[PDB]
Amino acid sequence: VEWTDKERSIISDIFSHMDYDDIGPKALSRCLIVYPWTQRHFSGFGNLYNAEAIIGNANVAAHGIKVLHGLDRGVKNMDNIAATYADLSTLHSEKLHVDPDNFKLLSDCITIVLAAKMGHAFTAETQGAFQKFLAVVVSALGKQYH
Amino acid sequence: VEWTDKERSIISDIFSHMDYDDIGPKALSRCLIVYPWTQRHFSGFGNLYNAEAIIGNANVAAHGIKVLHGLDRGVKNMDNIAATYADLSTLHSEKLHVDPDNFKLLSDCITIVLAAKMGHAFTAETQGAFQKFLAVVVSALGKQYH
Amino acid sequence: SLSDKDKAAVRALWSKIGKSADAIGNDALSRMIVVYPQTKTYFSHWPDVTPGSPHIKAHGKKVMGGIALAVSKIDDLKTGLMELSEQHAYKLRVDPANFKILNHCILVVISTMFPKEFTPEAHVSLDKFLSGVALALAERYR
Amino acid sequence: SLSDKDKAAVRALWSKIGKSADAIGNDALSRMIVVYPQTKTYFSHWPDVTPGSPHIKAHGKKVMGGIALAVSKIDDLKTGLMELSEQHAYKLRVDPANFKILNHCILVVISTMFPKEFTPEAHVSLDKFLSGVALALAERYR
Ligand code: HEM
Ligand code: HEM
Ligand code: HEM
Ligand code: HEM
Ligand SMILES: [K+]
Ligand SMILES: [K+]
Repeated sequence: VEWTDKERSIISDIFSHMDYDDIGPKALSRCLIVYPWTQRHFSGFGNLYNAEAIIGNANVAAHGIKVLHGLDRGVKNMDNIAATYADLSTLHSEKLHVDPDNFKLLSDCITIVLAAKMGHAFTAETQGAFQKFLAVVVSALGKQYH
Repeated sequence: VEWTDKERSIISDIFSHMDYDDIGPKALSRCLIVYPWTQRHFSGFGNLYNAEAIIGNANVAAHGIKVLHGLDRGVKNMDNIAATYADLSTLHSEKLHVDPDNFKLLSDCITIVLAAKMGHAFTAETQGAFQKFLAVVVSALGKQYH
Repeated sequence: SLSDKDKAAVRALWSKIGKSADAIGNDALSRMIVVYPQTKTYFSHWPDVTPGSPHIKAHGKKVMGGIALAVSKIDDLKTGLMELSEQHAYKLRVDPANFKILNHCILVVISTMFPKEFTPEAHVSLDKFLSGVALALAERYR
Repeated sequence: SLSDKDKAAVRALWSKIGKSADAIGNDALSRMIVVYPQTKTYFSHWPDVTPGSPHIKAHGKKVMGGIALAVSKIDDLKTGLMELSEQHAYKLRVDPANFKILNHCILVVISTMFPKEFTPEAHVSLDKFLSGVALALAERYR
């Protein structure tokens, strides 16, 4: 990945304004509703048969904040993202058994939740850069699946 | 990408024995028939109205061989594939206007025609290496689309 | 397949946002060509291909009027969109891969413009519906 | 959707290759987990996940048994595969993207085993068929 100075600034600015506490639970919530096979990994969080049940689940909200904080290291390490995420990749594959396609799906849900929060500030060029970032992190998260 | 010696070996082996005049036409014809929207680019090739016209079409035949021989430069440059294909990429984007998803589709046809030729010798590991090479080539062909 | 629940959810949402179809198309098509520039191959015949240009604008109207049609034909998208399928299949030969791309762009545009209406339940049903629109446009291809 | 021509091509091909379904199934799942190792995530509960194993062999039987079911139910895959769909949806939670991967591997397997029978015309129809099977399996998903 070659990043432009404009891409760095866009990504940098998005994560400095982002409210992890608002976006994380909504993005994970939306994913388990729009793509319910992602519920595979949230057994004992309580009952997730219902959108209200999902959006009110505390355990889902706390995991959506954790995943979103997991993006920080990529912002910090923009030219070394594959390596930064290697052990996280290895964990998802060998310990958690998370299908990596789920990463793409959550990524899109994050993009859509951010879009509703930023409004017309989420320009075409902003979406480009942001999706570019998520895509590179997603590729990374999928790298150590052996 | 980082190739293993065994992968290099498998690819070199496949390509040493490749009957290009046989595989080339088969793969592009099959692509034109299974994924008929790829015919968008070949209106000057004559008749494609049905499977039989396509399989009997000498212009598709010659073009199939050409596309297949387009993979040769990647075999000769396995650690430089994205740069080796930059001009071809720019060609397909700026002058031919070919949709790069079509590359993936052709690739899959090539893989399935080669599987027919090799039979039992097209082992899972051989398929792994071959698709990996084709995926890396396809990435490079879609790289210069701006 | 779309359940009654899905159909109801799509029609209620379109009831609320349909008035903005033209703005939505311009935005979504602009996003498509910017974020996914390989899609520009299909517009090589226009003078240029730029975000919110006269040609993108006018097409955006036409594409969303196609979505409008689909909401109205939601009980039978295959029959409802057959002429559009013929055009896309025989004249344009748009690879169906691209419909998934535009669909994503549409959802992002609606989120930006209708945050309160575009709930996760609205979103699952519209995503189901657009996947069905994509499959119906692909009906005449092979 | 599948035309009567598509339905006849799938039936004629399955008539020809169905007695080797078990072998087909072994080979295809074997290819799936070697070439697409992320798919192994769904089999973490097995003693292991390696090509041609007894578990892969038995699973191949079960999967191609499902394809035989789909061939017999080809006129209404939605209805025909509903029970299987509910299993993949609630019990197994398999992301639909993986059906696309295993369909490719089935096509590769059949090409290797039945190159004369697997003509381009057979291929276009069986591909349309397998995409329909994938869509039918996702019917209960959301
Ligand atoms: C954008 C992609 C995501 C990122 C950045 C992310 C990152 C992480 C991180 C930072 C952790 C903590 C690991 C530790 O405790 O050392 C975690 C754990 C985990 N993630 Fe992921 N995640 C991603 C996507 C998802 C998805 C799509 C799923 C489920 C559908 C998933 C399921 C889990 C689970 C089950 C754990 C274990 C939590 C625990 O018990 O600590 N992740 N995630
Ligand atoms: C592995 C994938 C492919 C490779 C390596 C490949 C390579 C080639 C090469 C080496 C040429 C010759 C360049 C020249 O003569 O200027 C070319 C020409 C061309 N390719 Fe591709 N190609 C690929 C796939 C595609 C696909 C899938 C299509 C469209 C369905 C396609 C459409 C054509 C066309 C229209 C031209 C020019 C034909 C002419 O006017 O003679 N290519 N490509
Ligand atoms: C939501 C999916 C979309 C729908 C509902 C849709 C709708 C339509 C309709 C209604 C028209 C006819 C316009 C007229 O009245 O002349 C049109 C034309 C066309 N569409 Fe699609 N479309 C879809 C997606 C796509 C995709 C994703 C692309 C390109 C990547 C594409 C490329 C075209 C082109 C090139 C034409 C002709 C326009 C021209 O010549 O200026 N469409 N489509
Ligand atoms: C061609 C599409 C497929 C067919 C027709 C199909 C069919 C089957 C059948 C008939 C069962 C047995 C259900 C029972 O217990 O009675 C099964 C189970 C299952 N399938 Fe699918 N399946 C397909 C694709 C796959 C894919 C792509 C995966 C994941 C990559 C998957 C993962 C599983 C798993 C994990 C089970 C249970 C096996 C075990 O616990 O040993 N399926 N499938
Ligand atoms: K109705
Ligand atoms: K019948």
